[PDB]
Amino acid sequence: LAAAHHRMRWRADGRSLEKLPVHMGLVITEVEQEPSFSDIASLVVWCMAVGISYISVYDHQGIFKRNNSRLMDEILKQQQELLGDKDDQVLNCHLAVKVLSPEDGKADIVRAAQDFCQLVAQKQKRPTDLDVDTLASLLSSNGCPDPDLVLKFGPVDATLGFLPWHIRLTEIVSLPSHLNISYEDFFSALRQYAACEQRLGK
Amino acid sequence: LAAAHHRMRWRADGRSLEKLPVHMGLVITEVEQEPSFSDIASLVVWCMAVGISYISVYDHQGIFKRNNSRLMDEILKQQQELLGDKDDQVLNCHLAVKVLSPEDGKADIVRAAQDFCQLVAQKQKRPTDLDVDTLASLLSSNGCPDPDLVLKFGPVDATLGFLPWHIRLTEIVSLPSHLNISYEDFFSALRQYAACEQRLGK
Amino acid sequence: MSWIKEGELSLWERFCANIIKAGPMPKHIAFIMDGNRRYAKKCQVERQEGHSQGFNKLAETLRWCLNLGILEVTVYAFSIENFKRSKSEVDGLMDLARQKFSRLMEEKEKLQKHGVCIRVLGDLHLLPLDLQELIAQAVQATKNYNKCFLNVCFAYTSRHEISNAVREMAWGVEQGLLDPSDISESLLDKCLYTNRSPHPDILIRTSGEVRLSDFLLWQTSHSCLVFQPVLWPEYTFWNLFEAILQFQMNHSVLQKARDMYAEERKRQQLERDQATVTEQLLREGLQASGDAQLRRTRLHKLSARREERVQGFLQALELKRADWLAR
Amino acid sequence: MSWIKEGELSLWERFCANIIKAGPMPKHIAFIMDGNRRYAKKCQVERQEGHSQGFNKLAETLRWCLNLGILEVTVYAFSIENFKRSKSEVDGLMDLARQKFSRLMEEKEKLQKHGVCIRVLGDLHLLPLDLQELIAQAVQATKNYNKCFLNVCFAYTSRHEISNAVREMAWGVEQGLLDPSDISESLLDKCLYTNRSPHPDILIRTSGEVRLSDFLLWQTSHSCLVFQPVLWPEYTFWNLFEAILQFQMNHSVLQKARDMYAEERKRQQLERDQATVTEQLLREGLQASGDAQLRRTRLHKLSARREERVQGFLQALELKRADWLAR
Ligand SMILES: CC(C)=CCC/C(C)=C\CC/C(C)=C/CSP(=O)(O)OP(=O)(O)O
Ligand SMILES: CC(C)=CCC/C(C)=C\CC/C(C)=C/CSP(=O)(O)OP(=O)(O)O
Ligand SMILES: C=C(C)CCOP(=O)(O)OP(=O)(O)O
Ligand SMILES: C=C(C)CCOP(=O)(O)OP(=O)(O)O
Ligand SMILES: [Mg+2]
Ligand SMILES: [Mg+2]
Repeated sequence: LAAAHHRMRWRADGRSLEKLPVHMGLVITEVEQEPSFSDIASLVVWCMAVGISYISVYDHQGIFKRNNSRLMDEILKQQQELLGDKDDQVLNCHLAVKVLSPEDGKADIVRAAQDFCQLVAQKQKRPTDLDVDTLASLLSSNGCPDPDLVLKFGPVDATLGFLPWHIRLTEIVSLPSHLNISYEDFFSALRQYAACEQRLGK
Repeated sequence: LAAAHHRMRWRADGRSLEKLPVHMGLVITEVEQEPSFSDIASLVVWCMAVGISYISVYDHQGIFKRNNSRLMDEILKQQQELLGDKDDQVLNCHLAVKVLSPEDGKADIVRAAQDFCQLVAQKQKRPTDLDVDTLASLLSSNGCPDPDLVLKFGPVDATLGFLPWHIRLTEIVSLPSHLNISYEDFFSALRQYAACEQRLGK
Repeated sequence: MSWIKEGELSLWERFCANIIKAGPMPKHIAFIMDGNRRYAKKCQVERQEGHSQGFNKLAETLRWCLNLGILEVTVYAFSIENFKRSKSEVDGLMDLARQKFSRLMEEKEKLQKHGVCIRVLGDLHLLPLDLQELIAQAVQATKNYNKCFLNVCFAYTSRHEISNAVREMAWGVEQGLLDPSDISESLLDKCLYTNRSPHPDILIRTSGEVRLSDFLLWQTSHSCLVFQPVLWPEYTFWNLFEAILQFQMNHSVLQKARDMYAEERKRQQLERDQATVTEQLLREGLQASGDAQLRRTRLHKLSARREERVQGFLQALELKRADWLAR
Repeated sequence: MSWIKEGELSLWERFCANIIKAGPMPKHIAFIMDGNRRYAKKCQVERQEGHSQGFNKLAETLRWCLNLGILEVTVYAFSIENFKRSKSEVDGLMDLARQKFSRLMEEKEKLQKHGVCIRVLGDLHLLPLDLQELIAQAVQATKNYNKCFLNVCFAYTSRHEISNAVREMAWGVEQGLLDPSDISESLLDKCLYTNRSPHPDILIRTSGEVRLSDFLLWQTSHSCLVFQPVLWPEYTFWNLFEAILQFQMNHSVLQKARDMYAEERKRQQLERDQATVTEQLLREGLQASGDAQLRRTRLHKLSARREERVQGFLQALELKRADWLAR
C-alpha cells in the first residue's frame, strides 16, 4: 500500500501544474563519461508517474539507440519498484518510450521526401500536393504529438540534431547534468514549462 | 593470296620445331608504363599462327583483366590483317585466349577447396576422396592443359601469382620487354622451349 | 530611416572585440528579434513605436556585426503565424516594411559602396503585391554584391521552407531531372531559401523565451543556441558579445559533433551505395568482388551519375528562381 | 658424414658479405639441388658418388647461409616422381638418407650447441618404415630448437602438399571444427607442411633448368626465382652470393607487389563479408545501415566467430600432427 501512496503523490504533482507536457524529450549532451542509465531510467519513470504520455530519449552519438535493452531493463526495473504481469509493463513502456538518435531527425525528413518523390514518379501524386501537413503525416512521427518540452542535460548549448521538424514550438529547458538527478530538480523543470506562455504568433 | 603465304610460313615455322607448346602463358611484369596492347596482341596472334592452341595473358595488377575488350579488339584487328565472318573469328579467340590475374591462382584453389569442403558437409564426399587428380579437376582449368611454356616479360624475377598449381613443370623463359617485341625474338623463345629436355623425375 | 548605422566601436568594445577575435569567430549569426511589444508596454509607448525601435536596433546590430567581422546575418522579421495578429498590427508591420524597403532603394549606391547583399526569404506570395515588388527590387539590385549578406526572413516559417524544398525536388523527378533515390540531406540543403549561405554558427533569441518558433529548424540543428532575457529593442553590443562568448565556449565540442555527424552520414551513405551495387550484382549473376573491380566501377558510376543529375537539377532550379525574381 | 660444415668465410667472402648485408637480406632461401647425375657423368664417377657429393655441398651451403645470417633453408631432396627411377638409384638414395639421418642422431647435442631444428616435409608414408623412424627421431629430437631451421623436402611434391592441406580443412568441417566458408588463402597456408616457416625469399634451382618441378608452388608465388647453370655438386659461395644479389635487385618491386597483393586480398575479403552481412540483413527485413550500427556489429561477429573456429581447428590439427610424430 506504500507504493499506492507514492503513485498518488506523483499523480497529484503532475495534476497540480498549470500544464503538463504530453510528450517530453530528454537530450543528453554530456560526452565525458558514458551516460548513467539508471539516472535516465529514473527521469523516464518520473515522467510516466506524473502523467506524461510519451518520452523520447536522445543522444547525438547514438549510445542509447545502441543500448536499447540496457535502458529498457533499467526502466522496467525502477518502474516495477515504484509500481510495486511483465508483458503488459513491457508493452506500456514500449508504447510510451522512444529511443532516438540523429537519423530520426534530418535523415527521416529525407526518407519522407524520397517516399513522396517516389509517388510523383508513379503519377500517384503531384509536387503541389505536398503542403506542410502532408509532410508532417509522412514523417516517422505519424500520429504522435510533437515534443512540447525538452530537458537538455549537459554543457552543450545545442539540440545536436533532435527532431528538427518537431521542435518548432518545443520549450527547451537546460539542466547541467543528468548524473544523480533529483526529483526536485526534475519537477522544477516541469514548473518552468508550466509557467511558460505560448502565444503561437499572436 | 599474299596472306595465304604468310599463313603457310607461320605454320611451317611451328611445325619445324622439335616441339611446340600446346598452352602458352604470357606474364607481363613491367610496371613502368601501361603495357602495349598491340605488342601483346601480336604475341597472341603469332601463337595462333604457329599452332599454339591456348594463350593465357597475365599481369599481377589485373590491368589486362580490367581491359579485356581493348585487348581482344587489338587481337581481332591484327588476326584479321594476318588472316585477310567476325563472329567465328571472335569465338575462336575466346576459345583460345584467356586473360588472367592473381585471383585465377591461389584464390581459385581456395574456391575449389570451399566447393569440396561443402560436399563433405553434405555427406556427399569424404576428405580422403580428394587426391591430386580430383583437386585438379575441381580447378577452373577444367579440361584445358596446363601451360608448358611461359614467356616472362620485364625485369622481375618472379611469377607473381601465375597459376601456382598449373606451373609445376612449365618452362619459364624470360625476355627483357614486351615493348616492340620482334617475331624473331618470339620465335627464339620457342626454339629455347623446343630444345629443353623434360625428364619428369626419371 | 536607413538599414545600417554608421558608427565605430568605443574603446572597451574595441578592446574586447580584439580579445575574442583571437579565438574562433562566428561566420554567420541568426537573430530572432523577439520582445518588441513587451518593450512597448514597458516604456508606455504604442506597439508600432516598439516595432519601429526594433528595426533601428537591427540596423545598429548589423553595424556591430560588421565591426566584429561577422559578415552574414539572418533575422526573423515576420512569421506566417504573425498574419494571425490584428489587422491594425499587421498593417502597421507591412507599412514599416514598405517604408524601409523604399528607403533602401533610395539609399542604393550606398549599398554598392559597402557591397551589402539583401536576401528576403519566405513564402513571399502571402505579402501584398506592392510590398513584393519593393522586396524584389531590393533583392534584384543587391544581387552580385559580396562584401556582406543580410537575410531577412519575412512571411517565413521553417516548416514551410522545408516543405517547399521537398516540393522543389519532387518537381525535379517530375521533370525528369532527378531520380527519387537522388534525394539526400545535402540536396535538401540546396533547395532551402537559405541555400546561398552556410548554416548559422549562432542562433540568438531575445526576450527570455526558450523556443524557436519555426525558425531555421533544419539550419540550426548544430548551431549554438543563445536565449537572452533582454527585450530586442534593448539589445546592446554586450548582449551580442555575451552570445559570441557562448559560441566560443561551445566551439570545440560543437565542431567535433558537427564533424562526427558529417563523417557518420557519409559513412552510412557509402554502406547504402555498396549495398545497392551488391543487390544489382547479386541479380545479373555477377561476382560481388574480384580482380576486375566490377563493384568499384559500378560504385563510381552510381555516384557520378547521381552527381550529374543533381548538378543538372540545381542549374534548372536556379534558372527557375531567377525567372520569378526577374518578373 | 655430418649435416653442417664448420668453416669461417675467407676475406673476400667476408668482405662481400658485409657489403650486401647493408641491404635487404633474405630470411629464408629454398634450394632445388639439381644436376647431381650430370655432374657424376662429367667427372666420370658413379651416380651414387654424384649424389654423395651433393649432400656434402648441402652441408657446405648451410654453413654459408649461417655465416650470411640466413637462418632458414628449405631443400628439395627427393620428389615423389623420383620414385620412378631405377631400384638401383632409389635404393642408393634411400641408403644415403638412412646414413645421414643416422649420423645426425649420433651427432646430436652438437645440434643443441647450435639450436638447429630439422624438419622433414613430404608424404613420408611412401618411404621405407625404417627410414621413417630415423626421420621421426631426428624431427622429434630437434623440436624446440630455434637458432636456425632446415626443412628437408623428402618424398615431397607441391601438389601433394596442397592436396593434403585441403584434406586437412575438409577434415575440419567433417569434425565440426570449421565451416566451408572459413576456408581461405591464409588458412591453407597454415595447413601446408611448411606452415611453421615464412614463404621463401629466394628460390634457387641449379643445372640450368628453368622449371620448378612441383616444388613450393604455393610458397614461391612471390619469391625471387634464380636459375643458375652450375651443377649442384659444384655450387660455390659465389653462386649463392649472385643469387642473393638478384634478390636485392628485385626486393623493392617484389615487396611492393607482395604488399599490393596482400592489401588487395584483404580489401576483397572485406567486400565479400560486407555483402554477406548485407544479404542476411536484406532477409530478416532489417536496415542495411543506421545509427544502431547493426551491420558493423554483424561484421565484427562474422569475423570474430570465423577466427574462433579457425583457432580451434588449428589447435586440433596441431594435436593430431604431434600425435603421429610421437608414435
Ligand atoms: C525587416 C523590416 C524592415 C521590418 C521587420 C523587423 C521589425 C521592425 C519587426 C519584426 C516584427 C516582429 C513581430 C518581431 C517579433 S517581436 P513581438 O511582436 O512578438 O513582441 P512580443 O514578443 O509579443 O513582446
Ligand atoms: C637429405 C639427404 C640426407 C639426402 C638427399 C639429398 C641428396 C644427397 C640428393 C638429392 C637427390 C636428388 C634426385 C637430387 C636431384 S639431382 P638429379 O638426380 O636429378 O641429377 P640430374 O639432374 O639428372 O643431373
Ligand atoms: C518575427 C518573429 C521574431 C516571429 C517569432 O516570434 P513570435 O513572437 O511570433 O513567436 P511566439 O512567441 O508567438 O511563439
Ligand atoms: C630432389 C629434386 C631436386 C627433384 C627435382 O629435380 P628433378 O630432376 O627430379 O626434376 P625434373 O628435371 O626431372 O623435372
Ligand atoms: Mg514574440
Ligand atoms: Mg634433375
